[PDB]
Amino acid sequence: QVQLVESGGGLVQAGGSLRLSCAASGGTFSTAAMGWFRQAPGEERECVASIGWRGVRTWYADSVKGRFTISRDNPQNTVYLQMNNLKSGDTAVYYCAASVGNYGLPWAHFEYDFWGQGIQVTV
Amino acid sequence: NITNLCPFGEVFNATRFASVYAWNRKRISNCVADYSVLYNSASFSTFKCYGVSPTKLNDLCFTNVYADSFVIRGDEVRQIAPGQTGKIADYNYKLPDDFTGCVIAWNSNNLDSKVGGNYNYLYRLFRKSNLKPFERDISTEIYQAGSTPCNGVEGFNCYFPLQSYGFQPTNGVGYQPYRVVVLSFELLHAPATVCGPKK
Amino acid sequence: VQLVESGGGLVKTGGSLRLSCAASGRTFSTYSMGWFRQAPGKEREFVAGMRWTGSSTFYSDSVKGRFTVSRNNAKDTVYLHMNSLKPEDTAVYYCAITTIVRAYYTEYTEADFGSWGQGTQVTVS
Ligand SMILES: *[C@@H]1O[C@H](CO)[C@@H](O)[C@H](O)[C@H]1NC(C)=O
Repeated sequence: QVQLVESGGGLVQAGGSLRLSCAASGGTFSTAAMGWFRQAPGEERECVASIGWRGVRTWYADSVKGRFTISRDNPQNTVYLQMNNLKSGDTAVYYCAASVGNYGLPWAHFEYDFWGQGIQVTV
Repeated sequence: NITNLCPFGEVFNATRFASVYAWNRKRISNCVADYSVLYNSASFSTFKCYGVSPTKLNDLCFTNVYADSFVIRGDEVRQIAPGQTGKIADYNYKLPDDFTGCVIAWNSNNLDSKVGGNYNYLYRLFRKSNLKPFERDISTEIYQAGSTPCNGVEGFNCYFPLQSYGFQPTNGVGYQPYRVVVLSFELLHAPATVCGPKK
Repeated sequence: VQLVESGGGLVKTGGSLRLSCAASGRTFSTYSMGWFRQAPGKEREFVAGMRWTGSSTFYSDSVKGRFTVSRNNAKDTVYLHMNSLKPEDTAVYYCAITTIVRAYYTEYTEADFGSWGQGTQVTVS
């Protein structure tokens, strides 16, 4: 099966830097658009950042733009979310997601195919 | 000496799209296809290919390219793929199990939604059987759901087969309109007429 | 678009009338039309309608079997044939079109319709 293993979460305080990583097995990572979704414990899943197969095109939600950077290491089948200047309202379960054989820039949940278990970030 | 740039602009940038039940097919032939204007765009959220890599298309030649275009709601974009079921795959637009090509979709809320709601985009709600791959049904006969004939009157077990989407700006993303272009690539024992800019 | 409406007048109980609704060109071929009626102190209730196809009509429980909707060969004029008229049928009758395609006509309300024709009075005694 497609396995998305997330790490780099945990506890931080406002203004602190946290780097989420998601290692993928079996999604033909090279031809997959990759995304980071978050879910606050009283909200619904929102996409916060997405990146194209080549890592050239990126999309960010307005709420995290300028503060979060998505990047990918195709030879290592890994996508990263560098999160800088964290404020208390970023606290949520962060899911990495794979849109397989997708040469576009997906940001809607239904456009993604495989999901990680999700990692807790509390600021 | 193939003739002019392929009219993808007419397909992708059409001011109105077809209803999914009456989905449009443009046969593309005798033209230079610049596919890089598609796959280098950040405007396409879905660009799912099966068996074909977009990057090689600019150096490849085909007998014919087919662009199928229509509007569906966001939740239904996953139905425009091989081996899917649901109202769209079953009754409106059916890809074959062995589909080779690209499915391109983008959120068209800014174009296809209006305050008060745009209801001009329709889908088939009722049909006596599932569409075969690439089949199109634009019939508007009363669906006879029971044994009693309808004789041109709607009533019990006598329903109109078509239904409006209710595209309003304030809809959830799942219920927002998505424009879809399905590219099929045809290779026959015949002269190739659709080549990329690199021939 | 302007819907032009005519017909109506006074008739005895059990008598017949024919309302008319006209709209230029492909209007009725593009948008399903509806007949509504409003009695003095009451809401605008649905009476009868025709799909843009011309091959489907639909009727409220209170007129089905008594009223019929037809359309001319040009498809620009729709007729409400009102037969076996009751005093309960006395109202101002309106025609209209909808962009909203409801598979179940039973879900149509006046709120779905626009381009209202000028009302025509129907009186039965
Ligand atoms: C559609 O129009 C936009 C804006 O002018 C343009 O950037 C894009 O390349 C056009 N699409 C196609 C397929 O030509």
